[PDB]
Amino acid sequence: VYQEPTDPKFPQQWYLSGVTQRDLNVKAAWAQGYTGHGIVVSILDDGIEKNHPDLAGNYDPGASFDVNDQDPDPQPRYTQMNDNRHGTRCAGEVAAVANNGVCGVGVAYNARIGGVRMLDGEVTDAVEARSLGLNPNHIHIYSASWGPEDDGKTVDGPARLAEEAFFRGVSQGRGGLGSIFVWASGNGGREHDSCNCDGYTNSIYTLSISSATQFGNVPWYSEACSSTLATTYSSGNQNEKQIVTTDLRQKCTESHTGTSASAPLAAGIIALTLEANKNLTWRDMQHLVVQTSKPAHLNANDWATNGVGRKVSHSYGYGLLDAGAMVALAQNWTTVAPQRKCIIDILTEPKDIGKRLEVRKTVTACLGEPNHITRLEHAQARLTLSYNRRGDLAIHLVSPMGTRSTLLAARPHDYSADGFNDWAFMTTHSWDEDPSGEWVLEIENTSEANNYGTLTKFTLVLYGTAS
Amino acid sequence: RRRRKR
Ligand SMILES: [Ca+2]
Ligand SMILES: [Ca+2]
Ligand SMILES: [Ca+2]
Ligand SMILES: [Cl-]
Ligand code: NA
Ligand code: NA
Ligand code: NA
Repeated sequence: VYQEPTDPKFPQQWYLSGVTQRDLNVKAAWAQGYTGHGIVVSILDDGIEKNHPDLAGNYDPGASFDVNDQDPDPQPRYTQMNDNRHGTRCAGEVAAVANNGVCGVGVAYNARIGGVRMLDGEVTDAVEARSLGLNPNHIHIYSASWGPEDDGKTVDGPARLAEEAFFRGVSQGRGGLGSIFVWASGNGGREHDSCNCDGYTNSIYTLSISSATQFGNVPWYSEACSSTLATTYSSGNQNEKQIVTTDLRQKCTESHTGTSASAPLAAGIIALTLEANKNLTWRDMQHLVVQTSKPAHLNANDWATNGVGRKVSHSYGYGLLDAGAMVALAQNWTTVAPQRKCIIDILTEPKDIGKRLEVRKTVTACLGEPNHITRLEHAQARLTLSYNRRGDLAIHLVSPMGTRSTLLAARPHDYSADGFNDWAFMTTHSWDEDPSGEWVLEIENTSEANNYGTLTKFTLVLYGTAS
Repeated sequence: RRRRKR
């Protein structure tokens, strides 16, 4: 019979297990025999305390580098305010050592863990590319709890070198099966930020992860958008418990918070899943998340049922990760067919937006051709438009099966007159639907002001298979 | 105003 860990703070790790069912069902994976042995995870952040008493036994120098100072040692820089504690807190969530009388345990407490020191300095395109592309035939899973500013007025994503690093990773990384990139969806809730305005979370090559509070609510910092895939627990109000992990200066903390704590927990659960089937591709892993995640008892006002009967929300994606279900379904999973891509240029002429614009188009989804798609994965609406105040726009897209995705909600702080320049808004909400038929795009002015602009390009890009 | 934030 499985014996659960004896670490002193393990009883406070409410999100791992318990009899209440408000947990990620991690103990059920442990009891099936999966604890992370043989899997390598790298934390891309401000450094990792490699000599920490709850990390030293799992530390892997092959998964580590210091891009800020150009050396192999990722030790954080010590300061009076402990500014560089962030990466060490994230690492302990994944792979803190078990049964050693220190702090708590990681989700994958027998995995190997490294860190890339890259946030303690100016974060250029080259700095990002060198970190995402580190040792891609040794590191299996990359975790990133950082991104563009969450001020509610920024539109930004990976530049050329960083985008090239994503494509190289999913194509040639992990022996051709593809690197796994896990991303925190953002902390911009108080600013009414949208995570579709962040190109890292909006990318098809990352698994974007949101947060839920202990009592099952949408936290104050949460950002809603259609590109989010799933959810893990994190912090909420001061009556709700928080995350337990390793802290700087060889300490233990019980107050790790925010979107930053959600992505590491997802990375650990994905590490358990890879141990259960090391042949899973980067796309296999997203299929498993979609099928096994759990909406039950997460509170939101926008839960909707999509074309294949699955519940989906802009705050939570397909719901909470379920580690026991992930490892069980992985063991006999059949690899998906190669990915197809069908490009449909919608507009014949530019269209004035005015107060409201609706664009309807019936598509065949490349019928008769080698890239015919009957089983959708991701879909993008790539839009070029001008407008006088960007944050007054709201944008929706409806699939032929009737699923309505919010591509952009109103952003009160976004005063920009710069519009969108071929920006690829992405939705996960129509996964496994047939994309043949009528699609509808809606753009509307949500304010009483007399705003003006023009839509000049709309490309619908479909990804998926025909089996 | 950093390009990227924790
Ligand atoms: Ca160093
Ligand atoms: Ca421990
Ligand atoms: Ca954001
Ligand atoms: Cl592509
Ligand atoms: Na490949
Ligand atoms: Na993503
Ligand atoms: Na149809």
